[PDB]
Amino acid sequence: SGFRKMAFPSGKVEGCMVQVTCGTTTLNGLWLDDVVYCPRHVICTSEDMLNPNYEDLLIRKSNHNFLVQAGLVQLRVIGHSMQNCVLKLKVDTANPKTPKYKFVRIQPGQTFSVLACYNGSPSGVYQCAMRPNFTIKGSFLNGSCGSVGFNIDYDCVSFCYMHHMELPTGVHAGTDLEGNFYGPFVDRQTAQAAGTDTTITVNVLAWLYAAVINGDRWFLNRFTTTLNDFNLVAMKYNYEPLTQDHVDILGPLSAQTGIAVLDMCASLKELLQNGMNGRTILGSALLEDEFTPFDVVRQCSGVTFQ
Amino acid sequence: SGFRKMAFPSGKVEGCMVQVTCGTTTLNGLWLDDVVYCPRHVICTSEDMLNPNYEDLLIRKSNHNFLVQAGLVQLRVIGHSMQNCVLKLKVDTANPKTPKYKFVRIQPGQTFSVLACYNGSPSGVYQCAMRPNFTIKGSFLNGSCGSVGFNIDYDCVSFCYMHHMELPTGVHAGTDLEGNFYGPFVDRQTAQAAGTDTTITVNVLAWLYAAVINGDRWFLNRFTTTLNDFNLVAMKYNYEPLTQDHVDILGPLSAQTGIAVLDMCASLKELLQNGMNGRTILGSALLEDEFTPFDVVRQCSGVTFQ
Ligand SMILES: CC(C)(C)C(=O)[C@H](Oc1ccc(Cl)cc1)n1ccnc1
Ligand SMILES: CC(C)(C)C(=O)[C@H](Oc1ccc(Cl)cc1)n1ccnc1
Repeated sequence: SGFRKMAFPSGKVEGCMVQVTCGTTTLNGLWLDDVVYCPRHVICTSEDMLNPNYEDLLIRKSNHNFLVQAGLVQLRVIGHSMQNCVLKLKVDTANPKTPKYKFVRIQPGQTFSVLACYNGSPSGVYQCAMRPNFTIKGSFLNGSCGSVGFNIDYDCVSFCYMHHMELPTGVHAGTDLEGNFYGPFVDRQTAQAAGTDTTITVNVLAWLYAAVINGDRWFLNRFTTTLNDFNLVAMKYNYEPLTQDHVDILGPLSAQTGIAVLDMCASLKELLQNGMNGRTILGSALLEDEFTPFDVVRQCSGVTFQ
Repeated sequence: SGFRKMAFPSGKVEGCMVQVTCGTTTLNGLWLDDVVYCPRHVICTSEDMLNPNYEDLLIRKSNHNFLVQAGLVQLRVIGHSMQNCVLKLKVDTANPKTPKYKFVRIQPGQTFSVLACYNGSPSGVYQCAMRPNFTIKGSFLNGSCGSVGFNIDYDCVSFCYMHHMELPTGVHAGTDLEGNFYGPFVDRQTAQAAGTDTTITVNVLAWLYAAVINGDRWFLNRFTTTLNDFNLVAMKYNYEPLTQDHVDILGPLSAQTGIAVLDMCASLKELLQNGMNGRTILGSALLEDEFTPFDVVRQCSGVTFQ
């Protein structure tokens, strides 16, 4: 019993972290097979970041300008290229610790673990979600760029995020491993602001199921609702509209607990309209939205990984 | 910027997890050098757990009754002994992945990371604290016993917890790596209940400093207090008494922010008496107490680990 914000074990990703230095800038890279992936802004000065022309800046860089270090051992760079907002640095040695892996582009609402690193060295691991506004709420200091987010299924690491930017409001933006930003963000220091931080309704419902499984049931009520009635309340509270697809995804948790999805929606509706009245659910005083249905099933059943 | 509940990278501990089976019971063990540590209740049936005589049950077990498996490879058990509530299974092969390590017995209020495992395989990592009542609030299912808690300083893993028991109220009890339970708990299925779950005041204050560092400052007020006046309020709210030692430990965070410790105490006092008024601090609607002062400094400065 018990339900915690849980990250994937980080060891398979730790073995892939390197330090990348270009001129005066040091950040992290991800070493998989014979390629190191890192943010293209490694080539910028702080001055450059206001209005960088990456293609032009890159002309002045050769393979030997990209210093790649794995622990205390230097890697030899034999080629480099820009793909969208990442650089791919070809090295002469395949990472002997390369796990089975895939590159995935996730949808808003999906969760993942972040291995925060500095100077190629892991500092901590924590769980995030891709927000509906395409930011993430991370913990990233200067030097953390190039840290990655990932999910694991058994023995395969699916990398879904590389960290690039902090907005002036303290939230975070980044790319998939093909170098395409999530949402509308760019690797320039400009006036870009995040849109509404909508609550991920299907995840809140999953977490309410987790609460019931783990003994917290005070919020269950005598009511039901419909998708359309619930969504009229979801809209008022800046919740994502709940779809039939979301209902179907909650099916297994509905079956395990015997609580119909629309009944749980009615419990959530009452929580939104009435608040918590100073009570808690799974040690939280707000409605948690960074557990997916699959996260809840995984943690409540004990799924492990090679 | 940003502040997250962050666990240590788990790779060094992943390399130490094995599966231990004795008769019909399977749980996790920790393999360091040529010794595997695991809970002594591996030798019990579910029936035995009501009133086990461990010394007597152990008589019926030989080295070959302890099946130890590291991934898909079996380890040879050449000796075994009971030390308090753990078994030490001597194996004929030193773990080649043994990190630098220490065994530490932590104080209530100190935090640590847990690598939850099943069948010797890591499932997730999360952050915990030793509560003032000597429980921890974890996420542990059947088969998770033998999962460990730990801290890392650079390249050395300090193991501080091994999981043994779930109380009927859903909180968790366990031992240090010498096999001594934290608090008054025992490895028997009996009526043992946890005492008051007191809030770790020094950790709440550390987290309020983290909030200020990261931009959340609405709760700063015009007031100050004294230790004795604050503690009269701490007592009413089931907070641990704040000592001069705690004040001294907060010194660095006080210096970084320029907010005197007793001023932050006065802010906390107002939060306790008035509540949050529906506001949040670092994405929380309650006062978080599972970050230590050292955790806050570490995460706010970017300390990494070999
Ligand atoms: C943007 C998205 C995810 C909808 C997309 O178009 C996706 O392409 C990828 C992009 C980045 C990676 Cl890392 C992986 C796939 N896709 C291709 C074919 N069907 C879907
Ligand atoms: C119980 C405690 C922590 C106060 C204690 O007595 C401690 O002993 C240990 C016990 C378990 C481990 Cl894992 C490590 C040390 N100690 C010895 C000498 N001074 C302090």
